[PDB]
Amino acid sequence: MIQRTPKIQVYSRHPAENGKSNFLNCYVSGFHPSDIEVDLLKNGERIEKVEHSPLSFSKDWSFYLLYYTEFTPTEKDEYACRVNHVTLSQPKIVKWDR
Repeated sequence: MIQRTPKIQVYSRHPAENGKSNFLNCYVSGFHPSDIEVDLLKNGERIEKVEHSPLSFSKDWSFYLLYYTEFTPTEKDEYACRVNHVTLSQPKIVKWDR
């Protein structure tokens, strides 16, 4: 039996340009077990309406998740990924570093 804490990377698909449409990713990698919750936050509020399913796979004992949503960066909007997992004593919030 193992427990492995996820690595969490938050990044835009392309170089961010204020007012230009883009995608914000959340790659959550190398975790075990597979049960997990991953949300995108905008100004501290949970993004609810995501069109695309996440891409999920295991290799083979680690799990991987790519969660992405369309967005248009602005100067004033702050984004963060929030992850909860058994390996975390409280939810982990990782800010998008633009």
